[PDB]
Amino acid sequence: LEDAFPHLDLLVLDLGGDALWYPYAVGEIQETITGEFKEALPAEPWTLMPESDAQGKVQAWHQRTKTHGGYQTQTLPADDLWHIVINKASARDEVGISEVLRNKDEIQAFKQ
Amino acid sequence: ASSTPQTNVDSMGGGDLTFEDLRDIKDVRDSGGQVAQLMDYKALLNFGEGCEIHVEGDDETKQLVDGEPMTLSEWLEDAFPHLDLLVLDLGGDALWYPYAVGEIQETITGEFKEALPAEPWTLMPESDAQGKVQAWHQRTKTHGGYQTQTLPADDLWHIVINKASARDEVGISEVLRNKDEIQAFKQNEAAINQAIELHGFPQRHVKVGKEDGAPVRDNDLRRVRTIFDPRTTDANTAYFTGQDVDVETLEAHNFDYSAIHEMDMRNLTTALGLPLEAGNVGADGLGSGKPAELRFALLKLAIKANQRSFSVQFVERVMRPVVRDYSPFDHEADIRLEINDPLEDIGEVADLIQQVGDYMTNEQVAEKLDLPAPEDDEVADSYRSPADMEKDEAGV
Amino acid sequence: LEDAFPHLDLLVLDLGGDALWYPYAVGEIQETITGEFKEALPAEPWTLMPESDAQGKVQAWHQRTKTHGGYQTQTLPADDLWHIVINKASARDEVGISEVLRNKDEIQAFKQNEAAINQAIELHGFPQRHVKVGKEDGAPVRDNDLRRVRTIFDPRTTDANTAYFTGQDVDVETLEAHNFDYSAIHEMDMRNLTTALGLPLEAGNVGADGLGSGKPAELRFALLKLAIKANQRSFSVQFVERVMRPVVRDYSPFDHEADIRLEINDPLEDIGEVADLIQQVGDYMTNEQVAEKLDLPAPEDDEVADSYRSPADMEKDEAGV
Amino acid sequence: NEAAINQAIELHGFPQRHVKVGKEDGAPVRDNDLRRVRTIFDPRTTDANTAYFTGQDVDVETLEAHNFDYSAIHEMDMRNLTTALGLPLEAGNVGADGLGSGKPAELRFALLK
Amino acid sequence: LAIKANQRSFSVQFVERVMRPVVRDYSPFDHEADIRLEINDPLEDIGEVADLIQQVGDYMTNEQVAEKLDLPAPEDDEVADSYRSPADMEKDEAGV
Ligand SMILES: [Mg+2]
Repeated sequence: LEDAFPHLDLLVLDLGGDALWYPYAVGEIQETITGEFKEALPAEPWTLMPESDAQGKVQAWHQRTKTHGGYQTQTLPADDLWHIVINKASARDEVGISEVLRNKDEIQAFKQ
Repeated sequence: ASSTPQTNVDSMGGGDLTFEDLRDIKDVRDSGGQVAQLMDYKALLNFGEGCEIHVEGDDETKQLVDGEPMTLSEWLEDAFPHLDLLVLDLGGDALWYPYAVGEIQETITGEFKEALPAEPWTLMPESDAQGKVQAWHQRTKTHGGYQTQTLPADDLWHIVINKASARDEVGISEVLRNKDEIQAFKQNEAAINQAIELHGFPQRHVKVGKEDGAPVRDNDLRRVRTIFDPRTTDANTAYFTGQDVDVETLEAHNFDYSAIHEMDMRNLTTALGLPLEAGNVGADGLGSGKPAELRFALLKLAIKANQRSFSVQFVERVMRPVVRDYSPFDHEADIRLEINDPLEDIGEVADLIQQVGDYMTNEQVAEKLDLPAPEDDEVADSYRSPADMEKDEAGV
Repeated sequence: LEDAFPHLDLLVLDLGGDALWYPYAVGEIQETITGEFKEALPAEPWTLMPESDAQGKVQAWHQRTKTHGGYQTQTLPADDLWHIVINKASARDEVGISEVLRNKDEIQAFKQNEAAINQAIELHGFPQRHVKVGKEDGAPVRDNDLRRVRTIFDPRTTDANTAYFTGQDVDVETLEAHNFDYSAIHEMDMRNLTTALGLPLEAGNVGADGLGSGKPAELRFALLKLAIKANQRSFSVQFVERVMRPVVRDYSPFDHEADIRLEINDPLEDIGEVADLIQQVGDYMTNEQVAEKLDLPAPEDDEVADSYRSPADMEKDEAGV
Repeated sequence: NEAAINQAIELHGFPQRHVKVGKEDGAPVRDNDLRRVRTIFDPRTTDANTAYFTGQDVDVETLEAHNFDYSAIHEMDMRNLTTALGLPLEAGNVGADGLGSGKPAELRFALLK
Repeated sequence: LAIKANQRSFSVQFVERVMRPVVRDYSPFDHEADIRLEINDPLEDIGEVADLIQQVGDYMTNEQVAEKLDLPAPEDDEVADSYRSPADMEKDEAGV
């Protein structure tokens, strides 16, 4: 595991930072061409949103990204992404709460 | 005596709280700001330091679970791996809401999966003449409307920290209880913010014309507004005028918003049972000596009471049913869940162990010091240090 | 008894809390269907009141409880309930005093002064803007005229750095925040309430000069500890007599006339001070006395428990032997 | 003295609003006229950040909170009562200068014992 | 306390959703093993830990001392498992 995740300190700070700012940290598992493990690749959390079933489990991920003055869109299955939620509404919440959007009023009050 | 309560229990058939009231608790909890952070701090003090499972006579329980020897404690630790997270989630819910409520979940194979917390604002209990919960009524949002369902109380479990009485199976929300202090705080906060905008900053007043002189009209003031516009003014602008232009200041008008904040925070913290210090507010004479000892003692006593209430109900309503239904072990065993003291100082424990370690078995020392007890039973059971036994054994 | 009453810590806090709020704590003994002891079941003390004979002993219990928008009433014999009284008029009083009904005046005085402070902060804690329009002895200004001025100076649309341009006959005046010492009124109210309820002032998040240190502090905390002991002893005695001994008599093979004691722990005990004591005078204490003071299980071995020198010192001498 | 302090705090511990209507030596204002002014300045319906627009002949005066040392009166009352009942002053939640320390403290606690 | 709660929430989910799938899919090892990710305490004082080790080190195995002190554990198992200091074991082995 230490050989598989050599730079886990940096990854923990990146993902943990994302999960405090955003509702989730989210990313992929990447492979070498030979099919050995390359890395856990963090995705950009502002680009991705989850689609959930009736019991609140994430089934698909919807991505919007800027290119050439427009936006590309794609949908990805939940089967090959992974995600982490620090701030939850309830123990059943897989989508989570942004501390920024939660405290948006205090943030704008401060700035004003 | 008798096998049924012969005293009555003061509620059936109504004239206790609605789904709308349950969603008011949700709104306070998700609205953020200072109220939400204080009640989160309360949840962390009560439940955030984590857990430990004790079984009395645990070694006697040694049994092959699945071709491997386990004790009941070892089985329970495998059954509930993330009990620290569950304790904080359920404990937080039971402080905010009247209850924490949830299911038992099974793998398809029929082995135990988890105790699954439900969303407490979605569920309300239906109770009999003696106040026992017979059914649970759930309301949940989907597709711009509400689904409803009734579940029997036979396959849910629930935990109440805040009781009206020792017979109350429904409980009290601290948020709905202290709703007046919460709104009083929020209203005074809004009042201070609005007052700072109007009164915290000086404002320029330009008066044009001579007193008892020629009248100045609106179009005239438009040209003066252009000359004295704060938008285009810089720090070292100089003004040249005739005698009949007066530049006046609406001053910053003094009010002690700090004192109003301290009062609001004191009212709110005392109402929620936290010390004033949790609100980022200090007080004279209270920070030191026996005054400090008393207030931090009062806090630790409140934490112990909440912890014990939770421990007992969790063991009785979650763990014992799981041991009965999914385990080879005896469900009548002495299971205890202890929740750690958040304000424990290991330096004070270490001082105690130096002073009176000569009276403690090595396992009693290891328990206080939060370590695995010695592997060797005679070493665990003896009074002198394991290192002192080693140097004497090595000498011999 | 420990098996009969597993969660006695919770029961003690529930009943003891009730007996401080209410005149009494009251409840039933309950049986499993098989006839073994189930629990002591606290009743709701606001639902029950005692009926007493000429010598003040409770003969019957009268219960009133809400259901279906009305009240059920029933009478129960005193033979199968039990009750505990902390606050008494006299040592013959079996009915007791509510501290809340006793101190009702201080409670309502506190609440009224609190409400008054809150209302006074709303009116007087913040400056208010007073725009005065017209010349003194000038033309009169009417309500419709003031509506247009109100639009110019509206606090709702004003920002922090708004500038005002006027003729000479508009005056922007201020109702200042009018100073009153709400902090001192709060301290007085909290002092009155805490002293009435017997708590030290520090319990109310209020401090006081000269009281926080030295022999002044020692006295007030000693007074608090004495009050706690008295309440604890009263509860301990009555719980053993009215709950535990009947349970031992009716559901147990043991003798009910034994010396049962319930001790309730001291909330303000410092283990560091106990440890200091054990260093200084441990040479005069049996190992069981040390274990009791230090809140440990006593030694398993009787001669080790009964001896005066440390169990570790006995082990190193047995090891030397 | 306790009842006197309580009554005095209600009357004098809080500021009160005095709206004066009309010009001095001006037109007289009658009770029915003041009822409409009362409706405008009602402390019940007022909020903290209300603003007032008037002509020159409305004066919003304040009865200030009038200073008295109720703390000192309480200390005096408590000193009298505690000394009469033979308790130290500290039993009454009241402190005193110089008495909290040294041989002064030793004497009073010795007298109690 | 707030830091501990966030750390445990992250740790648990990272092991379950990232590490265990990787152990399953790309590794010869058993994915059902007891993996833990601990995230270090930012406000820990090593002086306080060193004070504690002086006072109650006589009750700690050498590996427990090494864990608290953020060192590699002793290479020799009986040295790691024993209670008295590795230096005290050495001076007794040397005396012998
Ligand atoms: Mg003219």
